[PDB]
Amino acid sequence: LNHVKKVDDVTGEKVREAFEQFLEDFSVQSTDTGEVEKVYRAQIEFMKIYDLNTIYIDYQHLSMRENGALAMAISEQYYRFLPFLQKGLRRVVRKYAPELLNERVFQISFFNLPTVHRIRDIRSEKIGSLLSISGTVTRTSEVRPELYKASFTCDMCRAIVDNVEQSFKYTEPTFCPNPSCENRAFWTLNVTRSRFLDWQKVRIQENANEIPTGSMPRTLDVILRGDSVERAKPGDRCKFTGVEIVVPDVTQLGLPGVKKTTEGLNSGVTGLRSLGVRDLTYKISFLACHVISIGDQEVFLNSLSSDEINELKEMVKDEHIYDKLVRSIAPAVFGHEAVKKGILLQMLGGVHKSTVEGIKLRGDINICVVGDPSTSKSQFLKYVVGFAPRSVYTSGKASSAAGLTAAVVRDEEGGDYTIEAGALMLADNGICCIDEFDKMDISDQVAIHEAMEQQTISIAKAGIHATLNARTSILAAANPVGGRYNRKLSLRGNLNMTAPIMSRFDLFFVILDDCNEKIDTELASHIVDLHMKRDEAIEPPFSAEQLRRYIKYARTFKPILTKEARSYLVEKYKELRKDDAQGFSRSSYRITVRQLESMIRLSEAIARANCVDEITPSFIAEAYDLLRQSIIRVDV
Amino acid sequence: ELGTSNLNLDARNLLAYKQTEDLYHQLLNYPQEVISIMDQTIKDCMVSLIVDLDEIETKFYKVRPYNVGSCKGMRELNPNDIDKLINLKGLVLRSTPVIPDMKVAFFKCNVCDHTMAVEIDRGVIQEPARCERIDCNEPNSMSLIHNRCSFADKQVIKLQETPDFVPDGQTPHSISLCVYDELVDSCRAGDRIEVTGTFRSIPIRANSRQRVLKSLYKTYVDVVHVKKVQDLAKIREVAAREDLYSLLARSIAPSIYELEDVKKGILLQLFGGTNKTFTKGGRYRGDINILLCGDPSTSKSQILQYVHKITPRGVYTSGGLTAYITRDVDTKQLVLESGALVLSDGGVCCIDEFDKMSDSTRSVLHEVMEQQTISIAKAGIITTLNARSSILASANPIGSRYNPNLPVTENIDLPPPLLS
DNA sequence: AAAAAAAAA
Ligand SMILES: Nc1ncnc2c1ncn2[C@@H]1O[C@H](COP(=O)(O)OP(=O)(O)O)[C@@H](O)[C@H]1O
Ligand SMILES: Nc1ncnc2c1ncn2[C@@H]1O[C@H](COP(=O)(O)OP(=O)(O)O)[C@@H](O)[C@H]1O
Ligand SMILES: [Zn+2]
Ligand SMILES: [Zn+2]
Repeated sequence: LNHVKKVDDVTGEKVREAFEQFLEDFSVQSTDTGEVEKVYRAQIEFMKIYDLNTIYIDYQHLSMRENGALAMAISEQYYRFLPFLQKGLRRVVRKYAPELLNERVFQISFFNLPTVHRIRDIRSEKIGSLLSISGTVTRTSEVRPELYKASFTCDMCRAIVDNVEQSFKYTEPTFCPNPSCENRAFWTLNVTRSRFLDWQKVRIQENANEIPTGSMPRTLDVILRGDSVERAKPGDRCKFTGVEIVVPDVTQLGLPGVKKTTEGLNSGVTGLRSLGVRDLTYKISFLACHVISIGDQEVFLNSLSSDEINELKEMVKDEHIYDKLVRSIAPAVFGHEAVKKGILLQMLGGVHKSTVEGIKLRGDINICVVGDPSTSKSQFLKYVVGFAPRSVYTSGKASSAAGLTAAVVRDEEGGDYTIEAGALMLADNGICCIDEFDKMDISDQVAIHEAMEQQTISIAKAGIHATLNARTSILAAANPVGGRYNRKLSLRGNLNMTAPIMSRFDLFFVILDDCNEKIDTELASHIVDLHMKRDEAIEPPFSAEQLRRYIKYARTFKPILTKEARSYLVEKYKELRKDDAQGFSRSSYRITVRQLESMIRLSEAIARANCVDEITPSFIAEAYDLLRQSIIRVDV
Repeated sequence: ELGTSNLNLDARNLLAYKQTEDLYHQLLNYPQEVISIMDQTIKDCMVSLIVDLDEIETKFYKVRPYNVGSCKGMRELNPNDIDKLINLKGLVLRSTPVIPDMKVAFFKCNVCDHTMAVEIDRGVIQEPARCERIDCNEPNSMSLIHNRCSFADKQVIKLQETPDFVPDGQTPHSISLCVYDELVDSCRAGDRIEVTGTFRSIPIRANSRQRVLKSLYKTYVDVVHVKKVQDLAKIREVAAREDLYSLLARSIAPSIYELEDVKKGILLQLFGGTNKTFTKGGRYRGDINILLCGDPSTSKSQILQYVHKITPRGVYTSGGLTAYITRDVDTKQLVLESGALVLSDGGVCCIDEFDKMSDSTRSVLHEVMEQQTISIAKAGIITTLNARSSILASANPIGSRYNPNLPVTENIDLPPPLLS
């Protein structure tokens, strides 16, 4: 009736004016060629051309604008001045891009804060203030929709009341603008008229670094909103930027629904209308707005740059790439050229094809390494773990019940019946590096030769059945029985592995140590030089980044086979089948069709290395030489 | 000249004066009023003594009286001692997160968007039934704002009596504690502290739906005091001594006879090597690991205890040692807990009875020495943790004696690679 | 709180 003008919070208006001012005319320069950038204008152009809704603001760029008269004024009372900043942002956007509004929830994320606080340093005096915290995320929740702006219908008169801001409880309106009506009845929520937003709650705790003694870690609850959902996976150490808030107990608050800890003594507050005779308590929770973590060939060509063009063209147009390439793999290790070439060939990989009726053909290379103790066999494993993406290091004997493939776990009288993923499952589309292959157990020893050839794992236990994908490229190491490789015997005599497992592998490398005085002195000298003198000054022909660029460029090629290649391949397979069978009967059986498929895969990989769409019989000859020297070794 | 705000005050010095002992007795009877008037007096005394007036108007002043009376235990607390100062010694069992406490309310007239600040007292808040603006003067337009108020940080500490008060194998008792402001997080689990504070009683709500109260009052203690239970020039003087090696080696074990070489080795591994993480080659191990073997007549556990207590950081365990997801006991939540090996980052991890190591845990060691980084994949949590720890273990031969004729491998019953 | 079925050591 009175229609009294509302109080004008001029401080909010002033901070909003300054905010829109440095949004419109920041005018910072980045480089010499970048005279005037207008970084936020470019950001608004990006939201025009990609239909985005969130904006990112650097705290340092905000820091020097009006010094602490603006930066501190926003940081301290962030909750107080948030709607004013929203109004200013809406004003400038609709001044520069009205069609972008087609009315939408704009979000602002501040980043690059001067300092980060520990969980144990959280205190109540910072409520409503911008802050940054870090910890280990241990649990997330489903992405549930959240009511943000509700629209209501007055049932007895069918009037529309909308834009009702919500709070920690579901709130209905309190009046009906219709003069003849007086909102005696309640309202019906209009679902198709309301606007929802994403909501996810995560839990964090203190790292093992900060926590003293044997005390228990401190836990906190963080709530995400908007585009920052599913951005903090469990187990990852992340840094959160947001505003301190406090949440009461909604149960004591009025709700349509029905209604350490036993000691009480909580800070209860009573005396309100809606509480009646109930006491209200509070708990500290954190609201976040920015999360970061601290722990086709044409598509690749689209990422264009001067170096991208020049370096890749030089690497392609060179004439001795291969000769250099193997020299650039694991510069730390000394010797073992063929092991390096084999690892490079494994890392390139082979083409994967499927038949017309749904039969799958294996397109990966498996390599085993056998040698006497201490001849630098684990160094290759560690290097390939540290270089190849999505790689996992694993021991032959696993302490967990998952072992190598998978396992089923259920709670005692619990309805979980869930599976846990083994190293092979985690290594999907990657390289699995098992060490000490000899002491595997029977279950894994028989699951592996199904996981390798068929690329799948199947299980049926206690009412749950599934077929898991295990598309992996395996690399393994082992030690001969008796410690040292006996040159008199063969691979089967020395190793304790079963015959079917050997056929699974595609290549073998046997490396020995000796007591020669000329070799050990060089080995010791090279170890010492890397240890003290040139700990960073090794000389590889190509850098790691160049290696990764060339590998990712070569992975985008699928070689084919020509007529002469097929004829040479069938001749080679016939020769390899014939000559080995001439030795003895019922004692030599090592060549199957898998060997021919391995030849095809290795030829395809070698063709990929040289970046050629076709295959030359020289590649077939090289692959045959590799597989034959795999049999020369077993003879010697 | 420091700018802090903190006073210490002993009762015995307060007792030594004849007029003050009357104030002593009155402090015993009425703690809160005496403390408040004392703080006001000190607030006046700062200005009375400076005669910058700017740093004073921002800070408050508080006292921390102590040694008022002898320490009393939970086994003798009569109701005659309610609202009186007593001193307690005990061991902290568990802490709680900071509990916000209401001090100032913030209301808003939603119709006219007008705000007012309301003070509270005794927790109970008198809500205003109408907005002060008579221009609108509506009764139901007043709504509370939760996140624009002011709060204080309350924390509850659980305390147990010292074991010396139980002579006949009875069970200890637990007394709740309360702290404010600077006393938050001043104590952790397992800490032995002594506190000074007043006694209190409070009714129990029983049923939260009604206004019925139990005839028994819970007891808790509010405290204002806690206590627990250029040298580099001297280094180089010692560091210039020629035979410092022998003296330093023999200083670790004063009671152990002979065994000089093993003492030198243990001291040197306590000194530790260097660590480097050059990019193109990867990190190299800097830890030193030593194993001890012999018949159980050598006092080899004494050396383990010596090194455990001498070293800055280290965990002494036996033959579980690594991180595992645990179900929290008092609170129904899930917490990730680190093991003994992780807790010894940069120190010496002591292992006793290494032979009876089971079989599942041994592989874990096979993972922690060659890579010094243990990973876990359970309950949807995949991560890697750093250990970078040194191992020093002892083992016993199979049988009453170690026969010299038989080689070492058979007698200890350990895998050849792990020993290697 | 006590009986009974299932996978892994
Ligand atoms: N450049 C190198 N050349 C030869 N040997 C090396 C080199 N770098 C490290 N080594 C040695 O090789 C060993 C690698 O371990 P590994 O070959 O698995 O033997 P083991 O099975 O006994 O661990 C390391 O102990 C290291 O001493
Ligand atoms: N040289 C020694 N000097 C002092 N005490 C010794 C010596 N040798 C043995 N002892 C005593 O004998 C005991 C040997 O026990 P020990 O072999 O350490 O048990 P464990 O089986 O735990 O290793 C010690 O408790 C120690 O008191
Ligand atoms: Zn109506
Ligand atoms: Zn009003």
